[PDB]
Amino acid sequence: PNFSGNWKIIRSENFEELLKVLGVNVMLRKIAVAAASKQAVEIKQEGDTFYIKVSTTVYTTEINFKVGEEFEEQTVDGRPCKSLVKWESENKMVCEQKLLKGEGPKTSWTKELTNDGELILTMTADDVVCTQVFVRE
Ligand SMILES: *C/C=C(C)/C=C/C=C(C)/C=C/C1=C(C)CCCC1(C)C
Repeated sequence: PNFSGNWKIIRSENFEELLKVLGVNVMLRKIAVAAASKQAVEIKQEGDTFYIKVSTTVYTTEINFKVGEEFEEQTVDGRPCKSLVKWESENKMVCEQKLLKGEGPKTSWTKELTNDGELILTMTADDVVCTQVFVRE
C-alpha cells in the first residue's frame, strides 16, 4: 500500500447520524458536521507503523500506532478508549475500540486506499456507519 500523504476531504456522509447515536445534541451535531467538512488528514506510514494527524479549523489530534499493537486514543465523541488495528486486505485496515470507562455504543473505524487514489475513512457506532472520502492535496 501506501497511506502516506496529505489528504483533504471531498465528501462526508452520515456523520450527523453517527453523532446522534453517540448522544450529541442537535445544535452541536450541526456545528460538528460543518467542522468535519474542513477535515484534513496527514499520514506518515513506515511499514506497519502509522503516524496520523487529523485536523479541522480549530483542532488537531495525533494518532500513532503499530498494526497489531494496542494503543490508546479517543472515540469520535471524545471518550478515551483502547484500540487495536488489523489489516483486512492489502490496502484496508480496521480498528476495534473498547471504552476505558463505562458503557456506550460499539465503535470502530476503518481506513482504505482505493485503486483510484482516494482515502476512505469509515467510523461506526453500532448500526450506523459514517463514510468520509479524501483525495491527496
Ligand atoms: C484513522 C483516522 C481517524 C481515526 C479519524 C479520526 C477523526 C476524528 C476523530 C474526527 C472527529 C471530528 C468530530 C468528532 C467532530 C468535529 C469534526 C471532526 C472531523 C474533527
